[PDB]
Amino acid sequence: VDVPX
Amino acid sequence: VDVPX
Amino acid sequence: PKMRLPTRSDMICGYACLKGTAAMRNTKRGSWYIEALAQVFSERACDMHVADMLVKVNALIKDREGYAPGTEFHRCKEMSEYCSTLCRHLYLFPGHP
Amino acid sequence: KMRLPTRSDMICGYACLKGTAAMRNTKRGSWYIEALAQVFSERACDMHVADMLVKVNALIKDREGYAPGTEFHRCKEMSEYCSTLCRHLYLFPGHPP
Amino acid sequence: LQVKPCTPEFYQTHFQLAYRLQSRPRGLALVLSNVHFTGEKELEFRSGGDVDHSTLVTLFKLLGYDVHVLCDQTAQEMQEKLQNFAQLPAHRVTDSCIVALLSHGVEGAIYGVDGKLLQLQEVFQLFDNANCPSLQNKPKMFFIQACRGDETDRGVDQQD
Amino acid sequence: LQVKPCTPEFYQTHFQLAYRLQSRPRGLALVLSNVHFTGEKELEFRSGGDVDHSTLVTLFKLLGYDVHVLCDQTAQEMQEKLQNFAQLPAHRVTDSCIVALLSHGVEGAIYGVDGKLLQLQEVFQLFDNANCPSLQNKPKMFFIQACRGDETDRGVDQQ
Repeated sequence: VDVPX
Repeated sequence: VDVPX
Repeated sequence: PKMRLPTRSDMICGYACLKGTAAMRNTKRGSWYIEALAQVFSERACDMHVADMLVKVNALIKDREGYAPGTEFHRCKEMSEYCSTLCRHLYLFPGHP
Repeated sequence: KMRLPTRSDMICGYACLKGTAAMRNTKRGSWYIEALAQVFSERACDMHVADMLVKVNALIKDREGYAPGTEFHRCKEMSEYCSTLCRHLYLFPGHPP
Repeated sequence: LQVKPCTPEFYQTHFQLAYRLQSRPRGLALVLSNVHFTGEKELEFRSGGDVDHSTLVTLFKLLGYDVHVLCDQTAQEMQEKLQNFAQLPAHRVTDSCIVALLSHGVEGAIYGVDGKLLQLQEVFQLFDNANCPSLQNKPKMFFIQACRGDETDRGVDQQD
Repeated sequence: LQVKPCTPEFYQTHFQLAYRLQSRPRGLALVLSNVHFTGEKELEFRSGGDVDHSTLVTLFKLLGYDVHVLCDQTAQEMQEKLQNFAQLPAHRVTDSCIVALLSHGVEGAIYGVDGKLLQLQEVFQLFDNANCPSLQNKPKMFFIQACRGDETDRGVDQQ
């Protein structure tokens, strides 16, 4: 899944 | 002559 | 009187995201930007200059979108950029001679 | 159906760097605009805008202040550009006729 | 000032890798020069700004643009007329856009003739994909002749 | 990962208009990854940063760089060691430099594992013509994997 950096 | 901008 | 230099020059800086925005990262594959960067550089360092490769990385990031079902980040976007004070083409010339 | 990042496909040329001043000749105009017209007018035919801005950087890097008895005498400047472009920007001047 | 034409051979070997850039005009160009300042904050009249303005108007005309011009505008005037410009319907039938802003400035902002600041992020946003659907996927060029600081770069000697 | 080498012909027809870049190694490279944030301001663990770090180290070795690595560093540790790296004597005999910084961050600064910030201007400054004379005229590349904000880009529909 894609998460904020 | 050259001057600041 | 010899030729002198600005205080800062001959730099190129690649950013994973734009001012005021977030960069996206996949928890298994890693960051979108780094992944894209590795793909382009490894494939094209041989015949493309770094600034152009980074335009190529821009294209990959523009077409990507988030996979985060049930969350606010599903289908979210990111855009990369680079800033350059380079004064010549930057070819990395891998593996030459 | 695919979506766009909020902002993309921009290139912005700056006469100077963050925190730094830009220099303007009282008779010849700004160093940067002067450099830009020269390069674009000569090279639009065979060079993309991003590469042209690199050449503008080269001219600016080497230029220095003429203003004897000021601190601006022998002063320097560095332009830069930031790009969210995703391909080559050729202006193709004069094609087709 | 003369713009050398590109050859057909160059076009045929480069058009497929580049942004589409064949419309007539190539796009709309806006040259916005502030030279004479009149606000409470004093800012030195930008001598030679006139040559900058001619140079860019000529250059962009020669590059095939429809050149719009604005001189000596206030921060509010600048914001409003940049917005009108970005919203012009002509952008639908062109392939690119050019904005040149020439003035005094500070980091991330340029002055109008009244000594008030217009933030550059706010200007770029006028032309973004959200706000300027007409220019979606089209190349948008910005050129900013303005200071980003008041410190002279005395420069540095070349080592050895 | 595999890096296609350039052909001699490509080198011969391109070297004259490019930065001198033939030193062995091509340059020093530094990959600085913060992943675990053990600090005051709670910053989510950068899952997948391990793959970022591995990919660059590999990438830069294969591009012919001498790769230095730092992991999970405080703001102050990043600053000191970036300065130590910028001042290394190898830079005189190399032709370029690479610094990749991977962490959480804000506009214009990045986070150490302590939740404190290092300003990016201070970093670029360490490699400039006044402070890093040995890299004068040489191309210096920076890659910054870090957020510059908190708001999601929701994206826009293509008309």
